[PDB]
Amino acid sequence: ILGGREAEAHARPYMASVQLNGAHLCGGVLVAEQWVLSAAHCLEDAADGKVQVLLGAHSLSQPEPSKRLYDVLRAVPHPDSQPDTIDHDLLLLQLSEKATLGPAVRPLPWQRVDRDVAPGTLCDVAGWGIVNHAGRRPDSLQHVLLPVLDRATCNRRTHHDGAITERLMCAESNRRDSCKGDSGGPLVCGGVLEGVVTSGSRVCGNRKKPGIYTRVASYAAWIDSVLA
Ligand SMILES: NCc1cccc(NC(=O)c2cccc3[nH]c(C(N)=O)cc23)c1
Repeated sequence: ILGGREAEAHARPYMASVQLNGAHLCGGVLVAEQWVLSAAHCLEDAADGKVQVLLGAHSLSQPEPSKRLYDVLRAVPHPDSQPDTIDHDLLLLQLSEKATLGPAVRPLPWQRVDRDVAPGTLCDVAGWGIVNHAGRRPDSLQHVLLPVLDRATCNRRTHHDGAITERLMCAESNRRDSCKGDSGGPLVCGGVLEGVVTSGSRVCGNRKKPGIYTRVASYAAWIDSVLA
């Protein structure tokens, strides 16, 4: 997160750190007792490495009673996702067993009504991604409140030039933004999961390149099929 602050420890119990060989790689969101939603581009070129999900965490390195690293039984990228596109950038990870729930580990209700979030709605995005242009990684969870950018402004030639489909949403990227290591994390609006961070457009903190988030309501049938 660029231009954010340190999050209140365990105040976002749905927050997951998706790891590869013991290192934070991507953000994630606990959507059911045994399922973590993330971005498909995260699993890209990971084929061989060990993927785990860390739940109940604030600090990536320090011991916390609620912290628990889970192994992954199944990694389910969206069938229509592809390395060279920003579309269908979703991944579902099935934990080895149901997560032990509590005040610091809880799934987040997610949006099932396929209608746009109002322009300007303030949404929360959290992550352990880079915090400056040099690439400094925070040990603890960061967050920023970002206003939703209307799709038409986002689709301007000066911005993402028609790449924002009805299945994608934007949020302002002026100084405050999600960045590398924040992909797969949640965009939460009015206490409900609305979007998943995509690294589709890679630049961070440039207002002419808004943040792109995959709309979970647009993939409601896919999420339900995988969990079934
Ligand atoms: N709000 C904009 C936003 C949100 C989330 C992530 C990103 N930017 C990246 O993730 C990124 C950046 C640079 C090199 C990179 N290399 C790779 C890689 N090999 O996976 C990713 C990146 C941008």
